Amino acid sequence: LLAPPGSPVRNAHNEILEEPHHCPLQKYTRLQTPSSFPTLATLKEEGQRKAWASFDPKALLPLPEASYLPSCQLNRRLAWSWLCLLPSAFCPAQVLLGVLV
Amino acid sequence: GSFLRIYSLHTKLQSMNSENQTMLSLEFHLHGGTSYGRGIRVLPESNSDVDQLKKDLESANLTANQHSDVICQSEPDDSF
DNA sequence: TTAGGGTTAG
Repeated sequence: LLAPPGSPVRNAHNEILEEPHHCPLQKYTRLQTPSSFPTLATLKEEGQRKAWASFDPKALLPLPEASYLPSCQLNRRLAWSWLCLLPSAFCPAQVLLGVLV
Repeated sequence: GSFLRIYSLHTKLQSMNSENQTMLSLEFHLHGGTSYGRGIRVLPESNSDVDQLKKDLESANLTANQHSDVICQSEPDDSF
Protein backbone atom coordinates (compact mmCIF):
# COMPACT_ATOMS: atom_id res chain seq x y z
CA LEU A 1 0.00 0.00 0.00
CA LEU A 2 2.73 2.46 1.00
CA ALA A 3 4.98 1.61 -2.00
CA PRO A 4 3.06 -0.33 -4.69
CA PRO A 5 4.75 -2.25 -7.54
CA GLY A 6 5.72 -1.06 -11.00
CA SER A 7 8.63 1.28 -10.26
CA PRO A 8 11.33 2.26 -12.79
CA VAL A 9 14.42 0.06 -12.63
CA ARG A 10 17.41 1.24 -10.58
CA ASN A 11 19.86 1.37 -13.47
CA ALA A 12 23.40 1.38 -12.09
CA HIS A 13 25.09 3.14 -15.02
CA ASN A 14 22.77 6.10 -14.57
CA GLU A 15 23.12 6.22 -10.80
CA ILE A 16 26.89 6.50 -11.07
CA LEU A 17 27.65 8.28 -14.35
CA GLU A 18 25.14 11.10 -13.84
CA GLU A 19 26.29 14.63 -13.27
CA PRO A 20 22.69 15.68 -12.42
CA HIS A 21 22.80 12.96 -9.77
CA HIS A 22 19.36 11.57 -8.95
CA CYS A 23 19.05 8.32 -7.05
CA PRO A 24 17.24 6.33 -4.34
CA LEU A 25 18.93 8.68 -1.90
CA GLN A 26 18.78 11.99 -3.76
CA LYS A 27 15.36 13.15 -2.53
CA TYR A 28 13.16 11.30 -0.06
CA THR A 29 9.85 11.32 1.79
CA ARG A 30 9.51 11.51 5.56
CA LEU A 31 7.37 8.97 7.44
CA GLN A 32 5.56 8.82 10.79
CA THR A 33 5.45 5.24 12.06
CA PRO A 34 2.95 3.03 10.21
CA SER A 35 1.36 -0.03 11.80
CA SER A 36 3.65 -1.31 14.54
CA PHE A 37 3.08 -4.75 16.09
CA PRO A 38 2.51 -5.73 19.73
CA THR A 39 3.18 -8.87 21.70
CA LEU A 40 -0.18 -10.12 22.88
CA ALA A 41 0.51 -9.87 26.54
CA THR A 42 1.44 -6.19 26.08
CA LEU A 43 -1.72 -5.41 24.17
CA LYS A 44 -3.59 -7.02 27.05
CA GLU A 45 -2.00 -4.77 29.65
CA GLU A 46 -2.43 -1.67 27.53
CA GLY A 47 -6.13 -2.46 27.60
CA GLN A 48 -6.34 -3.38 31.24
CA ARG A 49 -4.42 -0.20 32.01
CA LYS A 50 -6.70 2.21 30.20
CA ALA A 51 -9.73 0.55 31.77
CA TRP A 52 -8.86 1.24 35.40
CA ALA A 53 -7.30 4.55 34.42
CA SER A 54 -10.51 5.90 32.90
CA PHE A 55 -13.07 4.34 35.28
CA ASP A 56 -14.89 7.19 36.99
CA PRO A 57 -17.81 6.62 39.41
CA LYS A 58 -19.53 10.00 39.19
CA ALA A 59 -19.51 9.85 35.39
CA LEU A 60 -21.81 6.80 35.36
CA LEU A 61 -24.25 8.05 38.04
CA PRO A 62 -25.25 11.54 36.85
CA LEU A 63 -27.38 13.73 39.04
CA PRO A 64 -30.24 14.24 39.52
CA GLU A 65 -30.88 10.53 38.78
CA ALA A 66 -28.36 9.98 41.54
CA SER A 67 -29.08 11.47 44.98
CA TYR A 68 -32.25 9.38 45.14
CA LEU A 69 -31.11 5.73 45.12
CA PRO A 70 -30.83 3.24 47.96
CA SER A 71 -27.27 2.10 48.58
CA CYS A 72 -27.87 -1.41 47.24
CA GLN A 73 -29.48 -0.13 44.04
CA LEU A 74 -26.63 2.35 43.65
CA ASN A 75 -23.96 -0.31 44.00
CA ARG A 76 -25.66 -2.71 41.58
CA ARG A 77 -26.10 0.14 39.10
CA LEU A 78 -22.30 0.37 39.01
CA ALA A 79 -21.17 -3.26 39.30
CA TRP A 80 -20.53 -3.87 35.59
CA SER A 81 -19.26 -1.62 32.80
CA TRP A 82 -17.79 -2.50 29.38
CA LEU A 83 -15.55 -0.39 27.09
CA CYS A 84 -14.55 -0.68 23.43
CA LEU A 85 -11.07 0.48 22.37
CA LEU A 86 -10.64 -0.09 18.58
CA PRO A 87 -6.82 -0.15 18.34
CA SER A 88 -6.76 0.77 14.66
CA ALA A 89 -7.22 4.33 15.95
CA PHE A 90 -4.04 4.51 18.03
CA CYS A 91 -0.85 6.15 16.74
CA PRO A 92 0.82 3.89 15.58
CA ALA A 93 -2.10 1.79 14.34
CA GLN A 94 -1.32 -1.47 16.16
CA VAL A 95 -1.88 -4.44 13.82
CA LEU A 96 -2.69 -7.71 15.58
CA LEU A 97 -1.06 -11.05 14.72
CA GLY A 98 -1.00 -14.49 16.28
CA VAL A 99 -1.77 -18.20 16.07
CA LEU A 100 -5.24 -19.60 16.68
CA VAL A 101 -5.71 -22.77 18.73
CA GLY B 1 -32.71 -30.86 54.37
CA SER B 2 -35.13 -33.38 52.86
CA PHE B 3 -38.65 -32.95 51.47
CA LEU B 4 -41.81 -33.95 53.32
CA ARG B 5 -45.56 -34.17 52.82
CA ILE B 6 -47.47 -33.57 56.05
CA TYR B 7 -50.73 -35.45 55.54
CA SER B 8 -53.65 -33.80 57.37
CA LEU B 9 -51.66 -30.94 58.85
CA HIS B 10 -53.82 -28.94 61.26
CA THR B 11 -54.13 -25.17 60.93
CA LYS B 12 -55.36 -23.02 63.80
CA LEU B 13 -55.74 -19.30 64.41
CA GLN B 14 -53.60 -17.33 66.87
CA SER B 15 -54.32 -13.83 68.16
CA MET B 16 -51.97 -13.06 71.09
CA ASN B 17 -48.32 -12.54 72.04
CA SER B 18 -46.35 -13.86 75.02
CA GLU B 19 -47.13 -10.71 77.04
CA ASN B 20 -50.77 -10.98 75.89
CA GLN B 21 -50.74 -8.12 73.42
CA THR B 22 -52.89 -8.73 70.37
CA MET B 23 -51.31 -10.15 67.24
CA LEU B 24 -53.01 -12.21 64.54
CA SER B 25 -51.06 -15.33 63.61
CA LEU B 26 -51.37 -18.88 62.26
CA GLU B 27 -50.61 -22.10 64.15
CA PHE B 28 -49.75 -25.52 62.74
CA HIS B 29 -50.01 -28.88 64.48
CA LEU B 30 -50.07 -32.64 63.93
CA HIS B 31 -52.04 -34.58 66.52
CA GLY B 32 -50.89 -37.97 67.73
CA GLY B 33 -52.29 -41.13 66.24
CA THR B 34 -52.76 -41.87 62.55
CA SER B 35 -56.57 -41.68 62.57
CA TYR B 36 -57.98 -39.81 59.57
CA GLY B 37 -54.49 -40.15 58.11
CA ARG B 38 -52.41 -37.74 60.20
CA GLY B 39 -48.81 -38.43 59.27
CA ILE B 40 -45.65 -37.58 57.37
CA ARG B 41 -43.78 -39.31 54.56
CA VAL B 42 -40.35 -38.36 53.25
CA LEU B 43 -40.65 -37.36 49.62
CA PRO B 44 -38.04 -38.51 47.09
CA GLU B 45 -36.29 -35.75 45.21
CA SER B 46 -37.24 -37.60 42.01
CA ASN B 47 -40.94 -36.89 42.57
CA SER B 48 -42.59 -34.56 40.06
CA ASP B 49 -44.21 -32.67 42.95
CA VAL B 50 -40.70 -31.79 44.10
CA ASP B 51 -39.97 -30.65 40.55
CA GLN B 52 -43.04 -28.41 40.78
CA LEU B 53 -41.88 -26.98 44.11
CA LYS B 54 -38.42 -26.36 42.66
CA LYS B 55 -40.00 -24.70 39.60
CA ASP B 56 -41.94 -22.43 41.94
CA LEU B 57 -38.89 -21.20 43.85
CA GLU B 58 -37.18 -20.38 40.53
CA SER B 59 -39.58 -17.43 40.39
CA ALA B 60 -39.52 -16.75 44.14
CA ASN B 61 -35.83 -15.76 43.93
CA LEU B 62 -34.98 -14.34 40.49
CA THR B 63 -38.33 -12.56 39.97
CA ALA B 64 -38.61 -12.11 43.75
CA ASN B 65 -39.26 -8.34 43.71
CA GLN B 66 -38.24 -8.52 47.38
CA HIS B 67 -36.27 -5.84 49.17
CA SER B 68 -32.53 -5.93 49.79
CA ASP B 69 -30.59 -8.53 51.74
CA VAL B 70 -26.93 -9.39 52.20
CA ILE B 71 -26.21 -5.69 52.68
CA CYS B 72 -22.73 -7.00 53.47
CA GLN B 73 -22.01 -7.11 49.73
CA SER B 74 -18.33 -7.84 50.52
CA GLU B 75 -19.34 -11.31 51.76
CA PRO B 76 -19.94 -13.55 48.69
CA ASP B 77 -16.63 -13.52 46.75
CA ASP B 78 -18.41 -16.08 44.53
CA SER B 79 -16.19 -19.17 44.09
CA PHE B 80 -13.56 -17.91 46.50
C1' DT C 1 -49.13 -61.28 67.16
C1' DT C 2 -49.96 -56.13 66.03
C1' DA C 3 -54.07 -53.90 63.15
C1' DG C 4 -57.89 -54.36 60.59
C1' DG C 5 -58.98 -45.61 57.50
C1' DG C 6 -61.90 -41.02 59.45
C1' DT C 7 -59.79 -35.82 63.22
C1' DT C 8 -56.85 -32.91 68.74
C1' DA C 9 -57.80 -29.96 72.14
C1' DG C 10 -51.23 -30.14 71.96
